[PDB]
Amino acid sequence: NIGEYVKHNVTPRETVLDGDTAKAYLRARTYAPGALTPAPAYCGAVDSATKMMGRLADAEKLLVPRGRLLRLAATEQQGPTPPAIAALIRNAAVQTPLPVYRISMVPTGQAFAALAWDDWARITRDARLAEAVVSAEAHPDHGALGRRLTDRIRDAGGQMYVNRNEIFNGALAITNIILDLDIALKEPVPFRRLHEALGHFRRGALAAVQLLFPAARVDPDAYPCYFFKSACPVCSCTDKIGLRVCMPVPAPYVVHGSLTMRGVARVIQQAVLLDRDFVEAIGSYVKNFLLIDTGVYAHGHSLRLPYFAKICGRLLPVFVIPPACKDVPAFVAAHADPRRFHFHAPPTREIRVLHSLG
Amino acid sequence: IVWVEESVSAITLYAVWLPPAREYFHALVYFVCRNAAGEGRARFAEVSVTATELRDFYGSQAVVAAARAATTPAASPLEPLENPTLWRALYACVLAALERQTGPVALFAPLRIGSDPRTGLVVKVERAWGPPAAPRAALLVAEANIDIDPMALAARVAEHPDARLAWARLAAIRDTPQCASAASLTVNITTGALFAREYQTLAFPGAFGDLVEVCEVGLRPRGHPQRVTARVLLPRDYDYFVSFSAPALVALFRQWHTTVHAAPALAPVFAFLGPEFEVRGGPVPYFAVLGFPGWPTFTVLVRGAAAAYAALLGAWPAVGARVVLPPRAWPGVASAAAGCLLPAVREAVARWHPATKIIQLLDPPAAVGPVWTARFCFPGLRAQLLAALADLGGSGLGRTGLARLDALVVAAPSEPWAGAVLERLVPDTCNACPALRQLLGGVMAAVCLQIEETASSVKFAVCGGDGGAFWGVFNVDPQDADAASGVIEDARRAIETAVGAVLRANAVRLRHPLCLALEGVYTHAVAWSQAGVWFWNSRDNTDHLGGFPLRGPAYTTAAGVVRDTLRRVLGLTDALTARGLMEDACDRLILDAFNKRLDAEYWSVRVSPFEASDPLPPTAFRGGALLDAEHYWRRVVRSVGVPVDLYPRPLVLPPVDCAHHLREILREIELVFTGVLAGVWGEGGKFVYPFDDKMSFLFA
Repeated sequence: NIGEYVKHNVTPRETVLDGDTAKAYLRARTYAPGALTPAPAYCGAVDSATKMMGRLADAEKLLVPRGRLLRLAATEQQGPTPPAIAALIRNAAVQTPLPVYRISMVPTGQAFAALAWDDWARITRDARLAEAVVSAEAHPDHGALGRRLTDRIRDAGGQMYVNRNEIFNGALAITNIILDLDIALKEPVPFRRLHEALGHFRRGALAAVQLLFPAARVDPDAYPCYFFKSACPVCSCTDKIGLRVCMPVPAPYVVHGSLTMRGVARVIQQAVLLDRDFVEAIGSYVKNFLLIDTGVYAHGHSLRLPYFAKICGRLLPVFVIPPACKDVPAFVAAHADPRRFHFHAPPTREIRVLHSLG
Repeated sequence: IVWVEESVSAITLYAVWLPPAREYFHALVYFVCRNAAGEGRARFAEVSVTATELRDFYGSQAVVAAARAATTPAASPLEPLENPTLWRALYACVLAALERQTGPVALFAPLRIGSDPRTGLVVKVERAWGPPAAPRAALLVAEANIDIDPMALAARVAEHPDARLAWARLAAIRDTPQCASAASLTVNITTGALFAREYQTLAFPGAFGDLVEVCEVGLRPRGHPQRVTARVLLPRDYDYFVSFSAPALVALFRQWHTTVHAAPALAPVFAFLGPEFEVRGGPVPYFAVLGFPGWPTFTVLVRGAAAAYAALLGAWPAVGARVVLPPRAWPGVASAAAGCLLPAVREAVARWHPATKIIQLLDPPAAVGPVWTARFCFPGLRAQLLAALADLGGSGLGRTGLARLDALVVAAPSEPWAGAVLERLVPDTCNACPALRQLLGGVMAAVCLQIEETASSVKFAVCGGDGGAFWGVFNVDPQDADAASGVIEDARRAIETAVGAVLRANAVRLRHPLCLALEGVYTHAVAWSQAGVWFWNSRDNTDHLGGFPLRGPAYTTAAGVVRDTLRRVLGLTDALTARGLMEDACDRLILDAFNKRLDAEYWSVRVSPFEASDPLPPTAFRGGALLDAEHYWRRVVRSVGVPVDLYPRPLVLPPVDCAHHLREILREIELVFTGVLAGVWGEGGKFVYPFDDKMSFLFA
């Protein structure tokens, strides 16, 4: 079973913070409450590798009272004055912690972008379904509605807008369970089969999520799991089929650690491989079975974000609508809020911090 | 030989020369004398000092090396840094020659002043009668921007790895005097008139005539074959300054000197001393004027510094332990006092070694249950004993320094400035002579063996201490009732009278009769180290904790937590429930420390110049005029160390290493808690707090 695996092979450590220390922890170790709320234009620090090393060397010359992907990821604080990043970003109304991104550039080379806010509509308007189009799509069965909605859909400071990888910052907490599926497959796969296989991914993974987070009312019907499939509704995708599954951390919990989230991912992996439905629905297509790169949660490592290509599969949503969902317009709309697909986002009394699994 | 009834305000060294001779030198001293009305006048005295007296106040150097400190009369402005004890020596020896040749001399006190009109020099001084002139005070605020190159200020610490940076700052200002020439300076001397002064560069452009009076007096010193004229600055309507940039004052007074002493006449000394003038600093602040200006600068209440000035003739703390008696005349008094003691006490004085078990005490770790604990003390017994024994050995060496000591002893119980001076002088004279270490050890041993012997008979049982401070359990009281004040009173009287009787029986005579303080009545106590003891009163929830380090604000919050935790823990009258209370206290402490995870000044510890510490960032070497406030303590956070005071405010820091600091604090709290658990409940289990396992993540 899975109870057995999370009875022997995982050792939870949680620390119930409480009262004001809870708010302090949330504000301190997650992105600021406006880092991921949309904005008319970006205030950030975007340049190539070399120009970023220079601009760091120039912000060091104004940060003399103490002390490139560790250092950008390091530059966080606030105090009651502007934060220390403001020497690099060059505004005074920046707020921290704030995202740091790795940007592949044509033809080669890497750029980084620490930004206090961005225009998330410019990124996700050519993927957003109008509230009316949803509300008129009229299609009762949730496999049916999810599949039809999926059918509908449609310079460094410019290259950030087609390739953008998010850098894990182990200083920060984790409020979302960002899984990185890399299903390799021998014969191609239709899309209704994949969509139902994902309906069976969510159910097993939510059972695993509920075992790992015991004091959480994670109803395996309405709990949101957000799926993004890389474009390659015909699948047309041979060799490899890249998914991305993002789940909110359940209510009172937050996760701390690279090893803690490596453990969470591996438990979800074994739980979905222990669901007999999933490996029927998806087997005989799938060569290997390692569906989850649990080593992507290491500090300094990057995951391509939804709505970004590769240097070109835009990770675009596959609405695996919850069984017994409640407000379908809102579930569709959340595939666009950046808070639902960054590691260290603000959570949406006490909290418990799962800082170890073993 | 005219006598004027007056009141000397300051005594300061003007010149130091050697006559057509080889083995002695003279000095010329400057007197700031004031009439009954306050009307200032300026007199002088001449003194001679031999080679031997100099070596005595130095503790062997040579008088040609204390007359080539007549290079201080130029613009080479920080000559004491070259050899500080030489100046402490020269000034103490002049103040001894002056009382030994001119007679008793007392700042601010009514006096009788002679002269010699053929020469104008004061020849004799005596006491007198009259309601003297109140010392008026002048306020001083001064700031300066010396441009020291912060790569030269790092070479010094390259040579002297523990060097306080006020010293490196002064040493640079010594290696390039011109840094004080081109230096902004602002001064605002309020005198009840007003003296502000812009100085964009201090070598370029209220009245300096309503603040000082420039006086020229003609003198015929025996040391000179010529009449020589002394030019001075006589303060008007003020007698001292109250204020700290030591280089600011140095460069200000150096400008005043270069200006006043421009034309042909005689040039004063210009020497200053302070803790900034030693490489390793010195705990207490002071700015000793012993030269040009002519009057002090109390770098702070202020009645304290004023009275200390007046009592010790102004040489304290400038000269050090030389106030009381020369360094190399302490072995004689040590031996002589040793001889006068009763031979049992003398065998004690001769086999004292610092780590000895004289009284049987509660062996740590151990606790005392519901009893009637009392904690006593003899206020300042080491100072009283040093004074008394110096008297009793007096015939081994004059006694004017010992009279200063005796004034400080009779004044300590009622004035705290005297207590401060004693607490700083008794250690430092023992440091100047170890046979004093041993004499004090022996007499304190005798004073402990009594107290033990008397406690045998007064229903008291000494449980710990040293003999000037001790505590114990009245193991006869009924653990209850109002017949406990009576027994503690009887015990305090018995021990006071017995210790007094013992000290007499050895011919040690105390300035003022011993008082045995009762510093608290308690009902529980736990002891976990030699110095670590916590006390608690169950009747009224009052306590005392001693032995915990207080190295910063984090440690005072921690000590409060340890005290509240021990109150609950001893309110349980098993061990496991105690451990629950202890880990609950540590949990709540780490969380509330998280709320202050940004407050750098809170996590900063103070590190002495002796305890090896974090190295300096080169970025701290250009903290400008804040390095000049670093004379003793360095306040450091941490992983890389930050001297939080060598940087302007507010700081801009990576996260403070709260795990490192909480680890330190938890180690000390764990000493306390292991002590209490072992002592009260007999657990062999060292208390340990899981930090790396729970609560480490909060600071990762």
